[PDB]
Amino acid sequence: MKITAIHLYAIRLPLRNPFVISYGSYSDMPSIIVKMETDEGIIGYGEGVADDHVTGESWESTFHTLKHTLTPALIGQNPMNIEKIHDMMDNTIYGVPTAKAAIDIACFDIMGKKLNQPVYQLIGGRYHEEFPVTHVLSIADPENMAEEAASMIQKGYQSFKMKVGTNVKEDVKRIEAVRERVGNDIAIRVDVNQGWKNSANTLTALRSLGHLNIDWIEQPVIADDIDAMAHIRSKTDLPLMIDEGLKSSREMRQIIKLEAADKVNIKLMKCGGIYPAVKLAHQAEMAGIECQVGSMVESSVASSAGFHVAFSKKIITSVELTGPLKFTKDIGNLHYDVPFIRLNEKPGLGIEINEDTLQELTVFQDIVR
Amino acid sequence: MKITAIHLYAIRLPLRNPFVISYGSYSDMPSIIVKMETDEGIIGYGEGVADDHVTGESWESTFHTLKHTLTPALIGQNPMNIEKIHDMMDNTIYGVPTAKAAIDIACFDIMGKKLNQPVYQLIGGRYHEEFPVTHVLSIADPENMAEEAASMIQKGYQSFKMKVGTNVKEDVKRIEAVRERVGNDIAIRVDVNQGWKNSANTLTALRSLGHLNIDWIEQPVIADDIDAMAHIRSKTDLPLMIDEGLKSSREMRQIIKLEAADKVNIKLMKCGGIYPAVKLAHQAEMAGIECQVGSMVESSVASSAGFHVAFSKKIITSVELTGPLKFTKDIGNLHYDVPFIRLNEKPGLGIEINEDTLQELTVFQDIVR
Amino acid sequence: MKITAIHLYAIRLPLRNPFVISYGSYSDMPSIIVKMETDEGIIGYGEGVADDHVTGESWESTFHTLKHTLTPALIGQNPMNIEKIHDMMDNTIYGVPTAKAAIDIACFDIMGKKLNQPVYQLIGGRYHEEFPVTHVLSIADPENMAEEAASMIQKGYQSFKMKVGTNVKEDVKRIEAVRERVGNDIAIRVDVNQGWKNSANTLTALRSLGHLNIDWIEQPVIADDIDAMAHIRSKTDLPLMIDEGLKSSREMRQIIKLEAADKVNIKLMKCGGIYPAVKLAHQAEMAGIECQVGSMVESSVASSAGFHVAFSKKIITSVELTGPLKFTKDIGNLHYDVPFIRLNEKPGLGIEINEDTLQELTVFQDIVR
Amino acid sequence: MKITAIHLYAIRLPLRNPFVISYGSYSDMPSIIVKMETDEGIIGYGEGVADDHVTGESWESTFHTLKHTLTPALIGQNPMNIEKIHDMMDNTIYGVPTAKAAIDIACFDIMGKKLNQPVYQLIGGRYHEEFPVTHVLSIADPENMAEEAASMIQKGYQSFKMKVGTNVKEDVKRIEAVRERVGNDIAIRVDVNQGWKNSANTLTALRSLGHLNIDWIEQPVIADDIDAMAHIRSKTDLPLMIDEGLKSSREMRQIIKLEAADKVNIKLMKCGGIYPAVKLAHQAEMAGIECQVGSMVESSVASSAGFHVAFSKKIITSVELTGPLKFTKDIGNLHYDVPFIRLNEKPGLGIEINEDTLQELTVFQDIVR
Ligand SMILES: [Mg+2]
Ligand SMILES: [Mg+2]
Ligand SMILES: [Mg+2]
Ligand SMILES: [Mg+2]
Repeated sequence: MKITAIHLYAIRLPLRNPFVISYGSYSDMPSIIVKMETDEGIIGYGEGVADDHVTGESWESTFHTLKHTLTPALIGQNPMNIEKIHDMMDNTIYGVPTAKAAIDIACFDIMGKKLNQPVYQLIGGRYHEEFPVTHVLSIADPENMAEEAASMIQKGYQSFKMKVGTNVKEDVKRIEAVRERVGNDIAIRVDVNQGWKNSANTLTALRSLGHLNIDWIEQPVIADDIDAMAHIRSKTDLPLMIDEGLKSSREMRQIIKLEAADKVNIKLMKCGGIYPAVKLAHQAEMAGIECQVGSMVESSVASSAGFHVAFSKKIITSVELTGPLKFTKDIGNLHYDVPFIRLNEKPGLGIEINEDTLQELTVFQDIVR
Repeated sequence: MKITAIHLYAIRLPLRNPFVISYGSYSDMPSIIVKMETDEGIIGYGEGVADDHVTGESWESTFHTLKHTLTPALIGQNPMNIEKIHDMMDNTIYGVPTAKAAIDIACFDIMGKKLNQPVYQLIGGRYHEEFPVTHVLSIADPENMAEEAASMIQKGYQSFKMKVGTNVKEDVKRIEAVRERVGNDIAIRVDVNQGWKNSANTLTALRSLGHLNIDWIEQPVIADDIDAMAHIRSKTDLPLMIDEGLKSSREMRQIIKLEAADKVNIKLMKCGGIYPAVKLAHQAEMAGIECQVGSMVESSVASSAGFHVAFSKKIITSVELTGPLKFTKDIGNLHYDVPFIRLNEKPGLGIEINEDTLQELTVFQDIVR
Repeated sequence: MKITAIHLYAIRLPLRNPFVISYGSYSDMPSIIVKMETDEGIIGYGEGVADDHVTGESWESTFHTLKHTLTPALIGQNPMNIEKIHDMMDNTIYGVPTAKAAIDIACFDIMGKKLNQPVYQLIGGRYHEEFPVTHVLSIADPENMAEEAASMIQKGYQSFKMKVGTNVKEDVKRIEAVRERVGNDIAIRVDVNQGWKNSANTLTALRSLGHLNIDWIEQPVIADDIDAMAHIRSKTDLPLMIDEGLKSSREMRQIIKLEAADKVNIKLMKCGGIYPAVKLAHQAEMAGIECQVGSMVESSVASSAGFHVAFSKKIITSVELTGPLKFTKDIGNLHYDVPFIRLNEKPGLGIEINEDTLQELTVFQDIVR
Repeated sequence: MKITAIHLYAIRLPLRNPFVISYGSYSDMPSIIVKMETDEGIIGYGEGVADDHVTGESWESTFHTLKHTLTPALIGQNPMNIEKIHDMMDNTIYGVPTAKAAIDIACFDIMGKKLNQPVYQLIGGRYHEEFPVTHVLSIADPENMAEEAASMIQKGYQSFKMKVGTNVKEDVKRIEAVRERVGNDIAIRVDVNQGWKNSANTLTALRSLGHLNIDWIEQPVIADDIDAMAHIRSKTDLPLMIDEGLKSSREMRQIIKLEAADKVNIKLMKCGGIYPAVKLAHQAEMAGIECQVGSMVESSVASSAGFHVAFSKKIITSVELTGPLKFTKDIGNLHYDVPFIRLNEKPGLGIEINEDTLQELTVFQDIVR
């Protein structure tokens, strides 16, 4: 098989409400979509949604490194040889995981369609039947968050994720707020997106959260400080999860060596797609580190890609890909049986792309052959 | 898909000459072959060749743990879900990698045949085109080994592996013997199969081998002593490879933590097959540890299984599966283009089993449904 | 002071001869030039030359992250507050050191012009009077390199840098070749640009280079493996320098902690400019790690920026910015008194930009206000 | 530019009230002032206030090492080359940070005046707009301290620093005293100036201070024991700050290596001035250690010098230079907008020296040319 052409679509996925986190507010979500054509007529879709604050890739920058750097080197290349495809990309350019993920995903889509089989079947088979979905509450006021949780509660939701990290004294204020508001049977996990910066602030915050029964604290310090994470872990009994601090096997190695975390948040956009994500899961498994497959706010394309990885691995015990249900328009149709996700048995990503929706969301595009 | 029956064949592969190593001599090679039947009529072949001295599994013991423990729990199970298949096996019994490998291989064979694709395509695609084959010289006298190398030299062979480990003063005697005999362009690697026992003996031996230009020393100390391996590595500039010291991710973790080796020898029979072997490769990759896929003396069935793993991974840079060309009868037809191995494009293991040869080599058998 | 506009020029600097290294060959050098305008009429020039293989930034990608991400956030911002400028950039996007360097340099140019003083005066004053220039010999055949050195020898050159890393047995072949060719008074340093990959290969190579009197070995293993670097350093007496393995303070911290190197190669394009480079020098100083300011093949703009950092710091003992003398056309006029570099006393970068040359080299451009 | 002469003034700054700490009581504050003259008519002021108990420098000793050792070697030297100036001083004499600070400050004053720009503009630009000022309560009785805080409370003050360290059982007595007295919104930090000596006493004291909500504990053990500091940090969740334990990069390196502190108190008098202080800030930044610029009780001269460093660095988050507002007479006019400090835009230290006040406070003097 040979790649004959690659279409690049710089689109914008509309959000029902502004997504608010520690380092920024989002009114919508820019994304790069790729359509990969092969000499065998089989086509695959991939997606790259860049987060400037995490991987240093932007919407426009990703579009262009795909256009001028990665795609030209991929024409004529075989999408069935995933290891080879990644070797070529890594050799032509270092890093740029989001751009590489977009290509990786399309290759697996093509692979699955070609073998008339869902992606998870190409990376280990199906292991999970379903995963519960947890509702992420954007940074809001103590009662505005306690309330948004009250609503989702009466819709089946069993667990929530509170985004905090503006001010320790305030973030705490919001926690017991929703904890009290939802009883003591609703699971609660908190993500501070580096908001507490260092171990001193973090440890101070944690002493005020021991009675609230939090499942785990996610990335409390700045991404680059894995050392701080290990120091925190040495003085607290609250499970710790690393997110921005983990991108590729490079930091995975450090996390294992320093025993910096109880769990890691793997995101296709941080490591370069399905294949690299599988490698991370295998690495985390060796050290008994539990994994989660999270994501940037992504369309059905990347989201399903993430679920396929999740559904195929026993070490992946939680999932956080809810972009498709935050947008008012999606170019794909990944179906959620809220409060659960179950994958169908369809080939490739098991998704259908609405050409009309894609085209109306496209701000600019190009084709490379 | 569902497993409907599993046939177990306890066979014996005849050897052209006695295979001699540090802890034993072999006149032939006992092996367990498995034929897996599915409700879809698709059949797969797997193989388990036990080495009592390495994994504590024997020919008969493997046959029986397969018959009474593993196979009954696998009937009705789906061979397409490799992760699930291994989860079931691990849950019913700990360890027993050789027995599990036999089942793992048959599942991949079925998977490949089902998707009309070679195994390597299911675990990363094709990465390598070919690998050079190195000739293993069994433990013999200084001139008997120097000679056997002289022969293979004039047949294309570019690299050899000397099996040593009876007596340091003697093993050394054999090395310069063949080194001198073959010039200084022929690659030479030495495997002592734990023969030197500890770091003191090993370090003494190594000082007498610095001028001979050896590619690497393989497993010089007793398997369980990873610490000794790291100590040796701290005081020598000769690359070190761990073989018997590595079986599953359990020791891989220790090897990475202690920086005990430059390279590892992965064998499907030590870790439980293709899937576990792929996980080891990914783990070794995180630490920059080069991998080799070696083997016990195996028929075409396990041997091809090993090659499929090797051919799909950039981190695997050398290969050592030469059983098919040491036997006078093989139940399979894996083709070697000595001094190279190249895999064909056929589905599954890309091999054909000669029922007649299988049956004449079978000493006893059973079927489980 | 306020930034009123920023012009972006995607140019291409023509090379007299192809620049060859371990991971690629260059016929010319793509670069992004920035012209920063202020409400006070003072203008500054900056430059960003991306190396896809090191920081994962490309020519086009850098142009765009500058255009759509960094520059819009900088309009109205004060270029005199360098710490503030960097805070703004880091807050809007993570990494992207080459793009940030382009802006950093223009700000210092403006700062120097504004205070009618050379850049080095704004970062510690002048410390060095001059630095010797060493000639870099691109990867060639053993005698083609021995020869190119013979030539430069009779032009004043006192030290050379051999680019190697294709094959250990070959790279070595080239070393004694030029060493023998130039006597034993000519300094020789070797850069393998990750070519030997790991410590095993590296240590093997090093034993064959002990008699050649090499000043230091530069980045012998893959960038991400700082651990391998420390392991190598524990078993060799040859000074080691880290290049690609060092980008920002993030790896500097690791290098210090693990004692992975004797010296580091700081490049404005890897850390984000003059200010971050000064911080690295201060950090390296705390651990007694000697520094060198090297570079990507850059025009007079970034090259002088690098020299200003070098000339102001006692801890920086060698310099490697020779792009201006490899090009057949330069947009600036940095003057080299081969075999030495001395900086003038002119304000800012102390350079003059030839508008005509800039414009003829520009492939595409834009302006942001 | 060239230094033509250096005037040394041994003065005494009168204190409104006796300053009491763990290891001594002060009725006034001896200080050494330097006036540096250049061939360009530009003059700069510097200051050195020695603390015998911290750096082993005394009022008279500093005056003389300046007179007979440092100044003679500086005549004819260029004050614009700060890196060079420090190299010369370090080469002529080791340590003596207070004496060197006095010279360092005058050089920056001259530099700023020469470039008609404030000092902070020469070391990174302006980053901060203002810093809150915290009121330091000298060692007194439990109610005498609770009271002094009650007063300052009704003057805008938002945070206080309690000097303790005479007796654990007593020091604690004073803490809840003022904590109770000022409510739970007033920030409180405690400095024991080595008073608890070791980790045993310290850890015992800390268990009795967990409920009082202290921002951080400063230097609880003897200066030289960085190990004790790390041990304490391993068993407490209270942020720890090192003061006397930190002087130059020498101990900064140790603090980073052993993870001995959450924050450090940088003082120009302990490291040799503005330039060395900036280097410490950059070093602390690499490890994510927060910095504070504190001081000995200093006049407007050194105090402004300290603020210029503070205002230019994001890593410096708190400030403690309140000498100008403890004296009844100051030779300078640094203006405080209690409870805040904001620096003006004037060149150099942005201060004016009252010759008459200087002269009446001078006990003895000399001039060196
Ligand atoms: Mg997160
Ligand atoms: Mg072996
Ligand atoms: Mg280099
Ligand atoms: Mg203090």
